[PDB]
Amino acid sequence: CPYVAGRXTCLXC
Amino acid sequence: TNLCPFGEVFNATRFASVYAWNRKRISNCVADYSVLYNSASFSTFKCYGVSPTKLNDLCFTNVYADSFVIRGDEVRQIAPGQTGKIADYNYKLPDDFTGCVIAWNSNNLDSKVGGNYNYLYRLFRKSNLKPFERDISTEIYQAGSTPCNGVEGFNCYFPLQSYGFQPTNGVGYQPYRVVVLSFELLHAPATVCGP
Ligand SMILES: *Cc1nc(C*)nc(C*)n1
Repeated sequence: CPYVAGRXTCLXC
Repeated sequence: TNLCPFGEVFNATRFASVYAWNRKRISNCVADYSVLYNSASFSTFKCYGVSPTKLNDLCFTNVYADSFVIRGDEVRQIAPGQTGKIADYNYKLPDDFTGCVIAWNSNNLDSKVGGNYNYLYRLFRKSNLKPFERDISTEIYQAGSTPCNGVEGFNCYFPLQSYGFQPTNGVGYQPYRVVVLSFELLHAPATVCGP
């Protein structure tokens, strides 16, 4: 993943 | 060749993220629009302010080709008078649009096992875009009363978010490549015609 879940462009993960 | 460079538009290796939608100017060339309109690959081919059948009989001063990736179920937002995250915060067509919206399923190129998270959309914005505005800013979005200090936190969000394109997604959740052609009439000579 390009960011950890909840960070960056992965906020909704 | 006098042929308009639609090859490059439709065969480009990279497509833009929708928030950073790409515009290609098309000028001084001919095209057979029926080669596009008769294609069984375009699941969307919707024109506004002009009939698709008439395109080969028209000339324009310039043509612009805007392109990007969105979900199949967001293609409906790429039309005049629409609302939603994409029309409101990413790519907005005017009421008086003269052009055509073209789209095709790109799951084979744009999804990957484990998900392709490369493509972005703007999820938060303080106001709606004006037609044909492009916002590529990355300010932390302040959703509550506390200032964000340039940092993600509670109520403080990075404004761009990843699509998650997994190959097995339901079809409307799969990626679609979109090309928007806009036909510009000025008080100036035509430069882009049909055959
Ligand atoms: C791998 C991954 N990446 C993003 C951005 N989001 C999720 C849920 N997973």
